[PDB]
Amino acid sequence: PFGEVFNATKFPSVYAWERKKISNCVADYSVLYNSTFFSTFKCYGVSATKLNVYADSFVVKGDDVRQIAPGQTGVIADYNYKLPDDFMGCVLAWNTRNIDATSTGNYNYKYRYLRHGKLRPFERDISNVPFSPDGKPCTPPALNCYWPLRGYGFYTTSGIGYQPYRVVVLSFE
Amino acid sequence: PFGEVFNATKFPSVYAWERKKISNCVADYSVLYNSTFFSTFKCYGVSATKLNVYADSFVVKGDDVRQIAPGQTGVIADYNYKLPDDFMGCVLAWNTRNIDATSTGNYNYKYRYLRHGKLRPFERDISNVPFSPDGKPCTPPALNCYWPLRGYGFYTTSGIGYQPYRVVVLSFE
Amino acid sequence: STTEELAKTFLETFNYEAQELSYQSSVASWNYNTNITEENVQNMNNAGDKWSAFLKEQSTLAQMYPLQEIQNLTVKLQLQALQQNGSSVLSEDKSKRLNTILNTMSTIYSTGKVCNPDNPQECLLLEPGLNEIMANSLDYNERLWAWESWRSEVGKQLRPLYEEYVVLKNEMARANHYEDYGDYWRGDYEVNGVDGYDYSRGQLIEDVEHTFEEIKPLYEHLHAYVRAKLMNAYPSYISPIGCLPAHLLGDMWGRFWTNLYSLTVPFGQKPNIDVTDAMVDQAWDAQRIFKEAEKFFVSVGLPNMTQGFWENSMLTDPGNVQKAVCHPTAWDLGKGDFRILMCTKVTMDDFLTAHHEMGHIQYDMAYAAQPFLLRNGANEGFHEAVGEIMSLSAATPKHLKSIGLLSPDFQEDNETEINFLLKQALTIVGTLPFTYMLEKWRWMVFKGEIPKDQWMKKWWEMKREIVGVVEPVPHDETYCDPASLFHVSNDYSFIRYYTRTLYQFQFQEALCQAAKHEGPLHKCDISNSTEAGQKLFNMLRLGKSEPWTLALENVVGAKNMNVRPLLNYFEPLFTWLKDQNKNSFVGWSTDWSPYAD
Amino acid sequence: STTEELAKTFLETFNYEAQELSYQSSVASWNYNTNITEENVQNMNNAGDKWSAFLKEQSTLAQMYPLQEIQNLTVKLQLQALQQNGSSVLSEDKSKRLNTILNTMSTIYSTGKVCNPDNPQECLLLEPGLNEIMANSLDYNERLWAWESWRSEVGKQLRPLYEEYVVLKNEMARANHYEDYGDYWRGDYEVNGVDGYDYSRGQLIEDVEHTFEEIKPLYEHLHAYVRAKLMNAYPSYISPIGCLPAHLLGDMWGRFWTNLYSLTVPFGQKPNIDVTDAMVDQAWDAQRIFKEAEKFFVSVGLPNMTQGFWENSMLTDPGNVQKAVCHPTAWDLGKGDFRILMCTKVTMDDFLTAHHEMGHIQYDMAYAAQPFLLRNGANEGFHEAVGEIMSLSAATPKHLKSIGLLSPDFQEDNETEINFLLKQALTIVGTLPFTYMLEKWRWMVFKGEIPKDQWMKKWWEMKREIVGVVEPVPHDETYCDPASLFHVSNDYSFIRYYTRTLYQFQFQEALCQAAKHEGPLHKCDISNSTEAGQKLFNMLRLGKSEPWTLALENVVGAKNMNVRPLLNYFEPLFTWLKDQNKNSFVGWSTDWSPYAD
Ligand SMILES: CC(=O)N[C@@H]1[C@@H](O)[C@H](O)[C@@H](CO)O[C@@H]1O
Ligand SMILES: CC(=O)N[C@@H]1[C@@H](O)[C@H](O)[C@@H](CO)O[C@@H]1O
Ligand SMILES: CC(=O)N[C@@H]1[C@@H](O)[C@H](O)[C@@H](CO)O[C@@H]1O
Ligand SMILES: CC(=O)N[C@@H]1[C@@H](O)[C@H](O)[C@@H](CO)O[C@@H]1O
Ligand SMILES: CC(=O)N[C@@H]1[C@@H](O)[C@H](O)[C@@H](CO)O[C@@H]1O
Ligand SMILES: CC(=O)N[C@@H]1[C@@H](O)[C@H](O)[C@@H](CO)O[C@H]1O
Ligand SMILES: [Cl-]
Ligand SMILES: [Cl-]
Ligand SMILES: [Zn+2]
Ligand SMILES: [Zn+2]
Repeated sequence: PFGEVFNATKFPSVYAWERKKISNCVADYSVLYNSTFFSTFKCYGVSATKLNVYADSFVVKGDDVRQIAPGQTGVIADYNYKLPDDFMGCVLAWNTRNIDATSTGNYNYKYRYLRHGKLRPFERDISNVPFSPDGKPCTPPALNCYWPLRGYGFYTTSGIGYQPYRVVVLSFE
Repeated sequence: PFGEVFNATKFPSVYAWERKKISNCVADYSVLYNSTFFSTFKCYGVSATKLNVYADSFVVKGDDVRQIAPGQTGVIADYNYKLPDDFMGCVLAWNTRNIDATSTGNYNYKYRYLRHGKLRPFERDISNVPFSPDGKPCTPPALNCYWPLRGYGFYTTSGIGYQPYRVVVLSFE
Repeated sequence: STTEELAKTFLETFNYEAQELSYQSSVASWNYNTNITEENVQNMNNAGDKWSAFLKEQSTLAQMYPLQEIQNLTVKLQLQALQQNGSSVLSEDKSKRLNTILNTMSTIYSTGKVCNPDNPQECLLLEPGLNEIMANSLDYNERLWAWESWRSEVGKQLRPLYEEYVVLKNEMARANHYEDYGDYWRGDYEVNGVDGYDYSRGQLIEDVEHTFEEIKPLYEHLHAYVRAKLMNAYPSYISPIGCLPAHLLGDMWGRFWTNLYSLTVPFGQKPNIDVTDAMVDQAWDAQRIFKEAEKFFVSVGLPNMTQGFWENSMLTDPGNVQKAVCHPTAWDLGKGDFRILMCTKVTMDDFLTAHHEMGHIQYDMAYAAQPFLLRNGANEGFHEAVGEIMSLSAATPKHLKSIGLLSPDFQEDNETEINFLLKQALTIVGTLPFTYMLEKWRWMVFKGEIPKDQWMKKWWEMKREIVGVVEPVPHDETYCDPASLFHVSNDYSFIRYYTRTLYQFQFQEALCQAAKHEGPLHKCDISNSTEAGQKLFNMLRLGKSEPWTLALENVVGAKNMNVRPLLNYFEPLFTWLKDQNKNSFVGWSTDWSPYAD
Repeated sequence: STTEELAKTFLETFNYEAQELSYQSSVASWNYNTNITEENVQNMNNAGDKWSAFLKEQSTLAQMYPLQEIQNLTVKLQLQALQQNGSSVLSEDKSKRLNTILNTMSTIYSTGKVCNPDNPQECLLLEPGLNEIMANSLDYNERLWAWESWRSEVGKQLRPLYEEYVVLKNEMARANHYEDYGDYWRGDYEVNGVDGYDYSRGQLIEDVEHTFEEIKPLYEHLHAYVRAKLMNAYPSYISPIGCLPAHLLGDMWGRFWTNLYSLTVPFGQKPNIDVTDAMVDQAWDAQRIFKEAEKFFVSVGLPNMTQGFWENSMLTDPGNVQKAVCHPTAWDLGKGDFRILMCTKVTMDDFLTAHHEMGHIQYDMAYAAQPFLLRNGANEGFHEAVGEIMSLSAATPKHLKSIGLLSPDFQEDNETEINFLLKQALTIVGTLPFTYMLEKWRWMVFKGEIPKDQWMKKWWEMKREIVGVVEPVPHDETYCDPASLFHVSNDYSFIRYYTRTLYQFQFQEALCQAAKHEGPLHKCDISNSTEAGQKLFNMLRLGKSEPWTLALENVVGAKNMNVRPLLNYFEPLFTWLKDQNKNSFVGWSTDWSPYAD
């Protein structure tokens, strides 16, 4: 049932990542071992099998993939998806510049750049409320009021670190 | 008759230089032009010919050859042989380290280092009388009495400037 | 919640928004410059304006933040950049009018033409036509014609506009708290807060003029040598003690003496350090040229070009069926997108040019980590300097031998050294006085020190005094020769070319010191050295983040611009000159001119 | 008729006579030292006595002239030099005995040999054999043997004589109005009348000890560093906190640590800065070495050697069938007769030594213009210092490249620089303590401060405390270790090697300045600098015609010696040392011994 996660035609925005649950399945992981189609695979457990899981999907900028790991600084890990310093499974990523990017621009994929306090591991904020660095309601155009959600904008002639990457984060409990 | 002067087997000491008179002869001088065998040739007139003379022979230290010229400071030129500030012909010298110098020491050639008053041009003093810096007869070993004549002592392993040099001074009138 | 925090969250929004609009603008400007379609000229303006608007809107908003009330080096910088009251600081009419002038002057220069007085049918444009005369013609009068026509035509036209341009531009300068537009420009070199690295707008002139003094002797000799040489080219027209007829200098203004080489060459019997044919004989293509340049940088510890660079760059004229501009340019579109545009011909000029261009790209890469507003060279002189550094190492017979474009034989004899250095001074040294003189007038003209009734009469009181050059025909006030030169009647700060020039030599020196280099400084090839790249990238990665004083220090160990390394590059020449000038007159009399009376 | 005039005519006679006898004496001493025939040992004494006599006769006679009654600087010096008592001041028996001692000691040293305990057939001479062991052997015991045998044999023998040497030589000293023979020696450095330039016999000790204190830190690190290294060479034989076993230092006494290089080299993977093999590999012969050093002096603007030098010198051991003394010496026979005597081996030590020797000769030439009695170095340390100046420039890797003993490539990075500095310190810095300590012991023994019953207690006490060295086995008063070295039992002052080292660097600083030198003093090569050439020759020319303090100020601008230059020359190595020594004890314990175990 992993083909339904990885080969899924469409992926979510990090600010609204999708956790698929997998129970009562048997998979080999080898459909993942044999893959130079993957620009990242850093596991945090092993690389063996037990043929028994939580798959989280989203898209991020190439240079952002570094933040999908325990400890990592901020912005994406701070406000969108934060792995736990604690336990862990694996983090997989692949370049999709011909799928999620266009020559004219692709701004469908969003992320959160403003917030009050960081997220706890696996937390998910899908609120969209005008932001002010000090509580207070807002009403843009008003100054010091900004919309917390922002679009990536993936151009197909951009640099590698600026191209879209689909990421799946498997979690064993 | 020049070969008789230059190729003279033996030359005198400066304090007792030899002046040969040459009249009623014809010499080309070219037997002097064609000679890298000469370490000095300073003439104080010309370098041509009239096929017509006073040849002066003696020996001195390498570094003393510089005093056989008009003007010149002292010691050799002062007490032994003084050319005239005035007129002049040629002055020739050649190194004779293998003739007048011996590895064990050759003190035959003398010179005068003490005297009362300088010599006039072409003057010649051959007196050997115990010297005193203030008139007064002398009687060495008596103090402040020294013999005016002294020997050069030409070693074959000395410096170029301490090697013996035969010198002929031609004078025209 | 303080004013500092509200500012940070502000710039944060700016960076992300700038990046998108800016990228759209470049991709636009690029698409046009590489494919001159009609649709494109709209799009290039499309994104061109949204981007303008955004900045204007951001500037006005960024204005509502007191940077004087900020305890953070970085942010203050970014704000102040944004706090560009710009033209807006004026009024509806002033700002409208000013742009009218700017655009008009620009068009006149680019569109102005002069016609043959006894052949009114054929007119010539500054490029080529005119420029081509000023670079090859040996006819005194033809050269006189061009030179004068151009200043007497487009020059006279720009006078009125330039006069008002100065006025309008000055009000603007003073409104933003500067003495004058000059003061404005000199601003680029300023540094506030850091201690020891601080620098003032006055300090520039001070440093410029003091460093220029130490250049005169070298220049005067170069001057004397070319003078005598010119006398043989144009017998009778030149005084052995007088200045040089401005129209005889090699280009329209005498900005560079580069084209004087043909008739000032020290030993015309010497041969070829010009691998132009050696490249050709080897069937070299645009690909090789650039792959080679990549290799060069890779050797000093710098990164390959991006896969993107090779995918998106244009390394050759597409010809017809798709026209394009041909000025070689290095593009930093944004979003880690890099590329060069260059109609590459297989010339040694182009082989070197490629390294200069890729130098810029390498710089743009190194500073990509900096917040958007810091992504730029330390000052206007840094980027150009870094590029010229590259040409210098690649030009060496050593490097060219290393590549195998120069016969592994070839003795670099004492004479080809001169031929070479002279062709360098003709371009590099020949320009300093002119460039300094140019900004010296401009500067003063904005400071009120040069009355409208003594403009051109002062231009030349200084070209004669400073540059050793004279007007072949006299000019009153219906003339505006300075604007006859692009950068002038196109609103661009010119002193960059001076400070760049000085910089690049300090760089080159520090880098050959680092590359442990024995020979004369001009034979140095930083190639294959990594502690060289390191010492460089150390300042390349900063961009505008620090004060140049520091950035420069990171390479040279100096806190300031220094003439000495430049003089050292021409020490072997300098002596030869002095000798050649043995019986020649060194210096000039301002009073002589080619028309007299 | 005045007393000054009677004196003038006296010295005039002296100079002319002295020159003849002195010359005959030198030609005699030389003929002996280069061809030890029987007949020769007579004639060496022959002229050697006629010359002694002449001086003694001229001394008594010179006495009759009141120099206090003389208003001419020059003559006063000469006279005073003649106004000497020498050995004569003693008696018939004393003076006879003293010379018997002097000659006996001198013969025991030169003739002593040790025979293998378990091989009573083969014996070894200090040179080579013994010296060869001390310079190459890695065997603790073999080195223990040598060191001990030599001090056990020749050492014990000289003890009796040295004891008497001290007595008779002290009487001598005191009779000439000195405190002790030590005071006598320290005399060389004295200056009376000139104001500001005067210098007293006691000032030396003061200046020596004061200047030495400032050398300690550097020496303590060098010490700590070599100690650690030696522990790796001789596992188990060395305490990390204890002094260094005297038999392990690289030569018989540890006068120089030069041979510790092979196993203290900072970075052995570098390209060896000891060009010994390079010379060997390139087939260098003695002629090349010397002809090479001449080229060096010629390059600073000094004269070639005299044709005589090349004809008469002896630059290699004739071997057998003509034995000769091998101590490297520079002869100034007189009558412009110059030669060097050296059993030249193709080593780097020898290549440098050639420069040092030929330096002395250059000095001797430069001052041949001086009246016979002034023909000498300013003080006993000037000649040695001038020689060492030459070694300094010729040792640099830069010079080594110029010569072609080092690849025309070879990049001088900061590790080759540590290597070069470490090795210079091994030689230069290492002898400073050994030298100060030696002279101190002597000076003390002379002043009587040390009882014959502790002569060897206080020695090994100071060898432990000042030098940080320790006897591998205990020595009772049966022993006389210091006399185990040439200079001690051949009646030579030693401080010359300390004073010398300081001048060395002072001169070098000033010279490299005169040579417009780029950076650090340790990387300077004065060759090719006629200016630095000229500068040196200007205080060379002077001879002993000047007080050394003035002459020193002519070239370096200091009335007295200073340690700063030396310390700056070593700074890089100083700082690097401190770091290496971070995991080791720095300093030592006098309480540890390799035998008290
Ligand atoms: C100098 C200062 O105030 N420190 C911080 C700095 O650490 C941080 O990188 C930067 C990014 O917003 O903000 C401030 O400049
Ligand atoms: C004879 C003597 O004592 N020598 C010097 C001499 O060197 C120098 O040329 C002269 C200058 O006044 O003074 C003395 O005469
Ligand atoms: C001018 C004068 O009286 N000076 C002389 C000096 O020339 C000479 O060399 C020296 C030798 O005795 O005596 C005096 O110093
Ligand atoms: C001028 C000088 O002192 N140098 C010469 C050198 O030119 C010559 O070739 C050589 C021959 O023996 O002797 C000297 O080294
Ligand atoms: C120390 C040194 O490099 N000396 C150089 C020599 O190498 C070179 O061949 C020559 C030519 O200019 O000048 C100097 O003698
Ligand atoms: C928002 C921002 O740009 N600041 C970062 C900060 O997160 C980081 O921890 C620190 C490095 O010490 O400085 C900047 O790189
Ligand atoms: Cl102009
Ligand atoms: Cl000992
Ligand atoms: Zn460019
Ligand atoms: Zn010596």
